[PDB]
Amino acid sequence: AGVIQSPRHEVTEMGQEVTLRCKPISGHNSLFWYRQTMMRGLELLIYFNNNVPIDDSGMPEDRFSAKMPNASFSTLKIQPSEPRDSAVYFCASTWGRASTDTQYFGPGTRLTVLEDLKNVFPPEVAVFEPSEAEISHTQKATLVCLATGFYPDHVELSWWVNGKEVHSGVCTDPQPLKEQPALNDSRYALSSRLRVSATFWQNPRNHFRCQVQFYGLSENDEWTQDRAKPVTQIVSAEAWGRAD
Amino acid sequence: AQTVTQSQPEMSVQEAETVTLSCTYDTSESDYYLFWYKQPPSRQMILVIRQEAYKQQNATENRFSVNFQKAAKSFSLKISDSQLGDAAMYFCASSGNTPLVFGKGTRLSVIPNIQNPDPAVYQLRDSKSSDKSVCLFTDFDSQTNVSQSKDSDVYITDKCVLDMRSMDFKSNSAVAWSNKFACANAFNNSIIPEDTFFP
Repeated sequence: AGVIQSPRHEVTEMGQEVTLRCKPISGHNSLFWYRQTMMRGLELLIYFNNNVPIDDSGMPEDRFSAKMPNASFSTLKIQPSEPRDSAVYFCASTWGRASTDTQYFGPGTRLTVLEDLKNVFPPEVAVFEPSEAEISHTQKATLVCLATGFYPDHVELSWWVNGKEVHSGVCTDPQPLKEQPALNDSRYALSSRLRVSATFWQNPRNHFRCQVQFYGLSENDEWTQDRAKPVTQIVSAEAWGRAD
Repeated sequence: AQTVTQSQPEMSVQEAETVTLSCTYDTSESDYYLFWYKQPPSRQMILVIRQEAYKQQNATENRFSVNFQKAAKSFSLKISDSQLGDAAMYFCASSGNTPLVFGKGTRLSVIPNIQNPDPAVYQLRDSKSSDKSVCLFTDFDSQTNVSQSKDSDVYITDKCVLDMRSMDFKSNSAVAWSNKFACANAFNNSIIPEDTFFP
């Protein structure tokens, strides 16, 4: 349908070669590569038209190369990668008949290049059942989820009520917290809330699950530590309804 | 000479009230386009509005409207009857020698109107433990400043507004936890409403 980017998340060690791939919209002829951070904003890197580069002045002097082998595929290689490469990389495409054509944006790839993988941890997920004072006082029931101790910040939290994903009545922190607020290595914590009516929580036939998708190491990566290798995984916590 | 300046980097608006997001530009080519892009927390870029240089200033009563001052090279974005779904980052963009030049953005936050505030600090307990605890500050008014922690071992999240999507209900919520700590003392560095409920 829209502009496709692969991968979506990437967590890798420095020195590795990072390959980002984009597929423009069918029929589109210009393709743009952007970068986003908080300090520099939306930064044009390079953009093509009919598979020919038009402006690559935004490309760094070293380690960044991009090419478009055919009309529906472009790549952007970072070799070798560095920690400062960590950003959200966007690919956009237009019809390519005018410089003023509307740009459609893909979902973007969040790339985190680490110094080393010694500090990577998956999250621990705990669900906290609604206060009975809150049920008594407001006739509503708030569930709280805590995803704690993960690094880096590549987590996606989601609530699943009765096997199906819900979005209403759910507020999760826009930004996580540093457990050690004075460390570059510091692992993160993240909280969520799912508030339902007292009637819905007190039905023991309702199933609540807090799901946290973590993005970490891959198959190619290696592990020289006697703790569980922090691969990409999904850590869940769940609770059943309680009438009393 | 293709610039886009969004000087106010953060903006707030009361729910259902009107906010104007500023943008000024400089260009060289007299044939340019102007854009507004919305970026929700998903990081997806969605085009809000799009204007052409040598066309009129619209006589449009849509919820998302534009104020185009070509002589002043200004390009406001007006949002009427603001909703909580409007809370996102907004980028003003130019289209000249470079097809798209972005401004540095404006984080717009939409304050929910809480008309039935029931400030309370509750204690929840773990489904599989019920010995590791959390404290939930909830249902306070939207002007309440809940601030971060001071202890190195107590963690306080900022407030979060949820929309139950039924009964037009909204509620603010902040979480605090610490393995050490009691709920009656968790948010006492934030100015708590006088009528806050401690069961």
